[PDB]
Amino acid sequence: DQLTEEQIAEFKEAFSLFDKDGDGTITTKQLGTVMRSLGQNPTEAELQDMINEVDADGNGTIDFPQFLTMMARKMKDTDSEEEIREAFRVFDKDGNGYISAAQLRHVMTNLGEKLTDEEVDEMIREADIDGDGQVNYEQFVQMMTAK
Amino acid sequence: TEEQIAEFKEAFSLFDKDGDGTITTKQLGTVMRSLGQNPTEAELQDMINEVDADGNGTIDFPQFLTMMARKMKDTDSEEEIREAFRVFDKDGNGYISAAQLRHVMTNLGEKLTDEEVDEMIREADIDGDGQVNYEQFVQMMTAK
Amino acid sequence: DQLTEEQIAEFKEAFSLFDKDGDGTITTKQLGTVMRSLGQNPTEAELQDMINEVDADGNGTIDFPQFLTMMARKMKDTDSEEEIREAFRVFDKDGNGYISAAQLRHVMTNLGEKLTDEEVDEMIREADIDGDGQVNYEQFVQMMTAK
Amino acid sequence: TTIQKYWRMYVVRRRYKIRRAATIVIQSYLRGYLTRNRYRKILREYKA
Repeated sequence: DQLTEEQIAEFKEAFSLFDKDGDGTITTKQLGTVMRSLGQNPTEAELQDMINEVDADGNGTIDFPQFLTMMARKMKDTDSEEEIREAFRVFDKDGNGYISAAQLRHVMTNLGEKLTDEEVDEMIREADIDGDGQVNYEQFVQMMTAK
Repeated sequence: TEEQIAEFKEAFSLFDKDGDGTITTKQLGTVMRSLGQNPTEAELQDMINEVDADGNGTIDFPQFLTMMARKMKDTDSEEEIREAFRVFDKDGNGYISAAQLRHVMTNLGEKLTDEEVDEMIREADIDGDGQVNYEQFVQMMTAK
Repeated sequence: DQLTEEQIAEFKEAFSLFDKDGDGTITTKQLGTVMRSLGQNPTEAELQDMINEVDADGNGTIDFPQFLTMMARKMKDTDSEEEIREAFRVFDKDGNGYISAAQLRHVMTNLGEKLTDEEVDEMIREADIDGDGQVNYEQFVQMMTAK
Repeated sequence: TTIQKYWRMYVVRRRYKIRRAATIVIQSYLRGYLTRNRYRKILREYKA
């Protein structure tokens, strides 16, 4: 379970992107932004777990070897988008794939990882959901499938 | 047009120092960037491999004109570059910092050499921390 | 390639001209003047190539057999004034077809072969070239027509 | 929580890829004018 040199190069490219200091160190918030940018799939609790695994030494910054290590772990995770579709269907009270944007926002924010209204509006724009009219999420989870 | 093909042949002959009638892959890329088209490094290598699939390392004129058609399809208008910069620009008014541009350009895709960074900074006369327009820089690069 | 009798007669007339001593072995520096006044259109690089051929022949002096052979290789060159007009136009900064004589002198002398100032003035002279004003391209057309 | 994390990472990755492609095109365009200047210098020398 080791990253391919192509993915290693891409992740080093993102590493240099977030090397605002340029010394090879990544902040925990910077690491989370990197996680979002790479498409790897942690939980916020899992994000904190990875952060403390890195900070077992106490540096507070993420180096490239351990970076490749948890990236290997993350591709070992390999979440499925069909599970996301089933989660949406459970979320969809109608169950037909069409769910109101207000219900989506409420369930999206008031459970576990709270989200700002700005992120919810951004997701609505990305998912072309209508606040009043029901809009199918199947297109948005099809885009999720790309990852 | 025919004048464009004639000028391409003129550049082809002048760049060819040995006069063999077929350019080298390094010369190929040099004249690709020199002719006005903007080859992205991934697609630059893509066209390089498409040409060198025969393995000769030499570029014949008919396929050269065909991938000139490919290049002119590849060419992007100034408006796209301005819109991309505005997306990168926090202000969104066309005034962007040169330091942010330098870091983004160096980190993203190909590594941009510091001398080249200084070259484009002086051309665009954009301050590293100050907010200066990128647009006229784009049009004057297009004109050249 | 053997030319007509009148061709060789004119060639030997110029040969006797530039032969200040009449020896028949003319150095390279004067041979270049012979070539340019004879009717050829030789590149300075091509002139130096001819000089290398002469040096391989030896003594750096021209003989009429070698002279005739390099005639045979040189008459094949022909230039059209449209190309030179385009060269002057791209030399012109404004691109309107008119370049100042001082600007033309600077552009021609700074790069390429370092032509001397006296022959630049000789360009300005005998062609009605206005020094401060922009040079008429028809003057250059006539100058190349007279070669 | 799973949908929150998945949505935010996919959106950030998508915007990052768009930005990367745009900046790569920009870098190619920037090398373009310098190479154009070199080619123009070569033409100017030949014409001289």
